[PDB]
Amino acid sequence: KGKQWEAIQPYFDNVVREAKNFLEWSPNKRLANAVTVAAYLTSQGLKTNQVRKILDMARTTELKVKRGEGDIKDDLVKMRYLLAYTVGKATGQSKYSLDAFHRILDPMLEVLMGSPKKENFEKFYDFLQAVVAYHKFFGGG
Amino acid sequence: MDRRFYGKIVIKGKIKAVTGLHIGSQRDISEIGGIANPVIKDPHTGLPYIPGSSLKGRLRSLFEILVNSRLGEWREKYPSLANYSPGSCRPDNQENCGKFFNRKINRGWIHVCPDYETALACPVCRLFGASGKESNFPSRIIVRDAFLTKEWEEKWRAGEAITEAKIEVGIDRVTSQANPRTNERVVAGAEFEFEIIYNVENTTHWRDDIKNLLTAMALLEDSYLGGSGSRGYGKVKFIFDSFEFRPLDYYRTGKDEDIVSIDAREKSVSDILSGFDSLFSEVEGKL
Amino acid sequence: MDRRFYGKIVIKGKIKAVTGLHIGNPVIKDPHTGLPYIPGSSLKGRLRSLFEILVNSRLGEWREKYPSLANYSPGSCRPDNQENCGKFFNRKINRGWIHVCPDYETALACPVCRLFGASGKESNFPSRIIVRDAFLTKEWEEKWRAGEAITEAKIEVGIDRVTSQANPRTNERVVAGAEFEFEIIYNVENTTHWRDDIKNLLTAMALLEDSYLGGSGSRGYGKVKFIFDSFEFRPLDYYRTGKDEDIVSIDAREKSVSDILSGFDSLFSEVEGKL
Amino acid sequence: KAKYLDLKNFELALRLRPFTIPEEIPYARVDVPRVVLDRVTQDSSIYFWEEIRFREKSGVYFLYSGPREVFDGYIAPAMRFLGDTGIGGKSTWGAGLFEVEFHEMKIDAPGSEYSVTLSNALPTKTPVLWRLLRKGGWSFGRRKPRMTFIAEGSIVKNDPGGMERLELGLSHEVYVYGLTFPLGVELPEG
RNA sequence: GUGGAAAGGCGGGCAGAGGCGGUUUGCGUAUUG
Ligand SMILES: [Zn+2]
Ligand SMILES: [Zn+2]
Repeated sequence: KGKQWEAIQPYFDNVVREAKNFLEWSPNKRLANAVTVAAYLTSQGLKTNQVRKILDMARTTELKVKRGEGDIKDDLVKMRYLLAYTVGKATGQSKYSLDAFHRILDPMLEVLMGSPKKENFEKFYDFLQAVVAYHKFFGGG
Repeated sequence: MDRRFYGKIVIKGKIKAVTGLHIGSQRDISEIGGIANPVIKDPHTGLPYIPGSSLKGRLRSLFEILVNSRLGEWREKYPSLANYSPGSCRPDNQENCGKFFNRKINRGWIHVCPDYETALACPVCRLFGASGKESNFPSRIIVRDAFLTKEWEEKWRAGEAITEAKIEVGIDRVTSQANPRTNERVVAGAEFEFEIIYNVENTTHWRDDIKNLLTAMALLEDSYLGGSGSRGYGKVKFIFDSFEFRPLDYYRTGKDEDIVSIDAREKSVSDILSGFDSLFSEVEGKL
Repeated sequence: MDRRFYGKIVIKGKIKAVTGLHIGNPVIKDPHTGLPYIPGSSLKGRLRSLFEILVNSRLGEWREKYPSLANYSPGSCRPDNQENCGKFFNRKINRGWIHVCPDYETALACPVCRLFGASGKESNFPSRIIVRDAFLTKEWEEKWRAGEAITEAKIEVGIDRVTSQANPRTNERVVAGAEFEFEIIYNVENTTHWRDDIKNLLTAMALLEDSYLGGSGSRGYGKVKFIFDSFEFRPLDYYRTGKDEDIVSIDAREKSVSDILSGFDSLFSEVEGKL
Repeated sequence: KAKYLDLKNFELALRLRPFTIPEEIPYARVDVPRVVLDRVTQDSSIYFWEEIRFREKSGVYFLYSGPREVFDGYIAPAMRFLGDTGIGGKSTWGAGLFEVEFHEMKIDAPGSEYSVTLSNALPTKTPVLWRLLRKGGWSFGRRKPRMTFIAEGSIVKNDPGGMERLELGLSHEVYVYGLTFPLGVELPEG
């Protein structure tokens, strides 16, 4: 239960920052780790309604990667500070749950400003939806 | 027996979603994070749109009911309404009962005349269409899918939103238990360009068949267009761009001789107002 | 069975707030224009909840006139987990109890569910009123343009008793005096009983002028004041000729309680000849 | 069980070497359902239909061996006219149409008196080993009688084949190509 | 001197019905530098 939330998180955090770039591995590794990402976010609450502004921000320019623009500067600006605004507006017991979710995406966003636009952000957006999907399967939404 | 062709009255215009418009279709197609009640959006642009089935169906279902009420006196105006009585076939499982709503789709009852000869005189199915075993009267109107106007394309380019997330809740009368939910609806005030083509097949009965289309539209402006609707989510309003006749001599030659009616700043009730003999007067010269 | 249509009684008017209103900490606003607005569900789901509570006390007086009130005792299914039983509030939505008659012919006989609509398992009776959203009026559209603030803010506090620990927050309310424009269309389907539903809808409105409209309400966040403008009828012949053959009912300076009271039967007199 | 061999593997079986079949066949005989609709009542009338559907790179070819002044004078005009009206089938639905390119192609034949035929044989004397084939054509709306051609890959010894003119009640006589296309082969004992 | 010729996979069908952003919490009290 929560004893799995203490061990598996501290097994995964040194593996998290050591692969800080979003183009780490396009093979079976980034999906195998992503289940373990939602495995220590399972024991926390992790409500999605505060993330709905961030995910729709990821949604509205996902079409704009697809022959809309070749610039994800204005979008990825808006994703960085609002995700800091997530603990920047919502604190409390949901803050200790949302600090551990902060430390995975913030190494990957700073790649995406200087990254390719057709590439390396799809490799982020596929890791985006791998965190959400299993989180519905372990019992959270 | 005897299907002819004389032209196509094309009704060009702009549907103005006065209240939040909601249609709704499938979600989660290779996609995880949504609001789980998305209005149908076409995949190439990712913008919402009003379909043709959602407009032809709601123009139909508001014109079964008008006929179902005045079924008694229109048997002289229109034959083959003497096969019918006001009511549903629901209490006894019959595909042809005495009542009006006769055809079972899956579990619901929708009026469709069973034959070509029966539907030729019926006011509903002569316009919107019909079906049967071996007889099969096909439609006359082509209601096409409506997309956003030249202006509202650019408000998606400039950065303005097009869908809003409204939170509604349910409440117990006793314990005040809040039961919330979210809806994706079109932002109120967006504007879609529709087009309704009327295939003129008989010059005997087009005046009493354009008037029926402007009766089903003039009810739709007082009713809602899809969605939750009874709680505000419809309220749609037709803004007519141009009526155009598109005659038979247009299609062979290519001359711009198509008869254009004047519908600049008129309501849908103002076309059917006394003046329908004056708006479509020059169509009588071509017959 | 047998859905029909004679016309659509249109109830235009203007909702006035003599005291400041709240919906829901911002009041929700129209995105394309920026203005706050009173929704549809907060005005149809508020009248239903001030009419299911009114019907709950009176199940002896309406049962002689309405069938399918004998099928319920005045009560609640909140302690006892049963769907359709003697208690009057029968549907557990997810966790809330809302009175919905579970059939067509129960809702055809029900006084609430023939008007505010009713779901069901293979019955699904649909409503007879459609309540539209209320934006600002065209004279109050221009105070937003003139900078006269259509809204305001409000700082309360929550006093913990012992340490006198002040715990303030900032409510955001519509300013008192701002006036909207509502819309209720009654879909006249059965000529046998529409004398009821017009005197029965105004019943739910009249309790609302004594109660609150959205927000907290027990602290000042209500005070609806329905300023009616004109009933019209819109017959079936209105949608074929397009004339002005809609019978105007004069209520330019009359109240919700001033229509339901003496003065009713002369106003709706020409509609009865039109049935 | 196989029906076709590759150009590398067809040369090996002429000399009776061990060889290999292809793994995938290029075309796929699929059957598409079509419909027949009356003009007044839009009432359906289904009928099936089936045709060869080729892949993206693939296609069909055939061979020619003879004097090039007969090639460029006759065939190379005809294969440009037949690129715009099809080789049979419902060629008003764009079925038999193609585009043409010509090439040179080399098959080594061992010198021996037996020979496989790369076309329909229609022999004058009885062949050695033959897979038989019955087909008949349609010249200008007139049915042709079924003829006993031999399928491709049968073994004749010193047989030139023939063409049989047919009457069919047309203004001109109608020939049926059955001239053999001999390439040498080594036969076993029988 | 073509296993050919002619042949619309389509006529009818509103993702719809029901649902309050909600309930409590007094811009205040405590003492001095
Ligand atoms: Zn009919
Ligand atoms: Zn009820």
